[PDB]
Amino acid sequence: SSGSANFAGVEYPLLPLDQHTPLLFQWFERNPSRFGENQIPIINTQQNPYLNNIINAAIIEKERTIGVLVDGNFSAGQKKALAKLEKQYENIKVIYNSDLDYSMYDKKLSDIYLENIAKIEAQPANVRDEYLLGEIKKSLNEVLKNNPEESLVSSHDKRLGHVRFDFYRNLFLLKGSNAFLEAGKHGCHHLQPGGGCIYLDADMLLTGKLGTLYLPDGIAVHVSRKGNSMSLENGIIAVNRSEHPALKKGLEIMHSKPYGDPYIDGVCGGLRHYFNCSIRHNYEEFCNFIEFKHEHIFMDTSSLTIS
Repeated sequence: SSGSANFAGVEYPLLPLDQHTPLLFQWFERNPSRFGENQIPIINTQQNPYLNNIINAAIIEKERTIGVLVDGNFSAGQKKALAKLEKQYENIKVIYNSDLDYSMYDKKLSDIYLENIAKIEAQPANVRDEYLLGEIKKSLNEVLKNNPEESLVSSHDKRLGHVRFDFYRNLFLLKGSNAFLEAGKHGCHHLQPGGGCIYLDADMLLTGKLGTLYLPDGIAVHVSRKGNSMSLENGIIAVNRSEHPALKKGLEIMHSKPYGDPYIDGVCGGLRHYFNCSIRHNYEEFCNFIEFKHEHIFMDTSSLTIS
């Protein structure tokens, strides 16, 4: 009726993401002291003009709510600078990650390990992952000895680098438009409960309005191409509704896999299971089917050099 896309002998209707589906940027700062005590604690050099890229997207998309999910040990003056950024740009909403309740998506590590110890033991010995079974029992022992209430959220709260960003990115997108309402952001134009969200990496420059997008079952992700290879990525994630069952599938993998990675399993694994991009299927065909394509999204150029 409004479009249709085919992958692995299954039809997926192209579902619309209206022009008021909010945009999401994410800045988790590990050293806020590198910025001045009265500066917006987002990197903004000429190598990484991330704050400028976020503003330019907010300037282009006037009517659309622009979300910025932040985290870190910011000084009081840095939070006022962020508070003033929300004042200069009416559509910019700064959401602190600590203000959101993710407990409904959480699971105890001891629960995951026990399930897998039972699951692997039921497999005959000639097929059991013997190395993994010992590792899980080892992981369970350390949880019971050091932090028996450790959960996916608490364990990921302690990690460093991208794995903790990627973790909360998937969870925010499951909240979707509700996250802005939960965070108490007033006046978000046409923001509806149950609505979707469009995450964009901060090193990408939006040069024109996205308009209305039409994505298979209302989801699409970035597909990066390096050399002669392509790969599913989380640099762009667009969903047309909250709790999108594909992202929910990625979380379900996190709840059943012993050492689930928020990127490999929460995004790539969830997408491949959801659309049946099996090991025997054409990964290249899936990439073209699921790829977020838009003329007005521009890749970072500062990356580049001779060759």
